[PDB]
Amino acid sequence: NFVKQLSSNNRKTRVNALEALKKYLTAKQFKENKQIEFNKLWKGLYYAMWFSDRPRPQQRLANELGELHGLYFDPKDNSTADELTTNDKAFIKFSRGFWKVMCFEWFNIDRYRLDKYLLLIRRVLFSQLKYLQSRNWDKKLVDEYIKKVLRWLPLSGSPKVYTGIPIHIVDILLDEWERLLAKKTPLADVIAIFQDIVADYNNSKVLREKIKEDLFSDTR
RNA sequence: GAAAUUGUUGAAAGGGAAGGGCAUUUGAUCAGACAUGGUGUUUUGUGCCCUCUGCUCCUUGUGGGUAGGGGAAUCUCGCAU
Repeated sequence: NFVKQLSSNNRKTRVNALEALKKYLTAKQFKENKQIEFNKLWKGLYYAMWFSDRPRPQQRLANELGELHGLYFDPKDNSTADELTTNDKAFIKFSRGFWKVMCFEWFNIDRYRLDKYLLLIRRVLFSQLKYLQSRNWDKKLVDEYIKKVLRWLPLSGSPKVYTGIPIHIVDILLDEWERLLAKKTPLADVIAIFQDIVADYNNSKVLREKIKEDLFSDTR
C-alpha cells in the first residue's frame, strides 16, 4: 500500500513514496471511487509531513502537498458547462478526506508541530481554492464544492469539529484568497457561510464573535 | 581505643560557693589568593585563515568529519609573541 510507505520511518522511501504517488495520481484510471481510500491517503500524507522536522524541507513538503491538488486533476481538460467529468467529480473526494483527517487530528497535534499543520492547511486551502478550476468560476463546482466545504469543516452547528480550525481558516482565507490575484469571484457566498454562522445560535461565543470581528472587520 | 576517672606538664583563676546568659577588653591562638588580569591599537609568526585540489557519514539547509599543495604584499578569522 501507500499508508505503509508514506508513514515509514525512512526518509528515502517517503520521498520515493511521494513520487510514486505523483505517478499514482497521474494514473487516474484507478482512482474512481472508495472515499475511505482517499481518507487513508490523507492519513499517510499527514504522517508524511509528521516525520519532517527541518524548516526548509517542511516548507518544500507543504508546497508539494499543496501541489498534489495540482498534479491530481490539472486544469488542462478545462470542462465546458460540463458538470463533473473526471477532473471535478473525484477531486472533491480528495478534498473532504483531508479536512476529515484534520477533523480527526486537532487534539493529537503537540505544541511544536502545530505550526507545520497551520502552514500545511494554509497551502492546501490555497491549492484547493486554486483548483476551483484554472479560472475562479465553475458554478456547480462552486455550490457542490461549497457544499463539501460547508457540510464538514465550517459546519459550526456541530461541536464535532474542533473550533481552532475555522478561526484559522478565517485568519488565512483573505490573504490566501488574494494570493490568487480587485476582481469579482464567488467569495460572497463563502462569506454567506460565515453569516450563517452569525445567524446560527446554539454555539459558542468564539465562533460568533471571532469571525464577527476578524472576518467582517476587514475593509477588503 | 570513646566517656567517666587518674597522674604529669603548661596556662589561668581562687577574701565563707562554682558552673549559665547579654557585652567587651586583655593574654594565648587559628584563619586570611600556585588571585595577576580586563580592554583598545601595533609588529610579526602560525593554524581549523584565504586560496587550489579532494575524500567521507548521513538528512534538508541554516549539515558533520577528514587529506594534498600554495599564500600572506590585507587581515584579527583565531591563537601565539
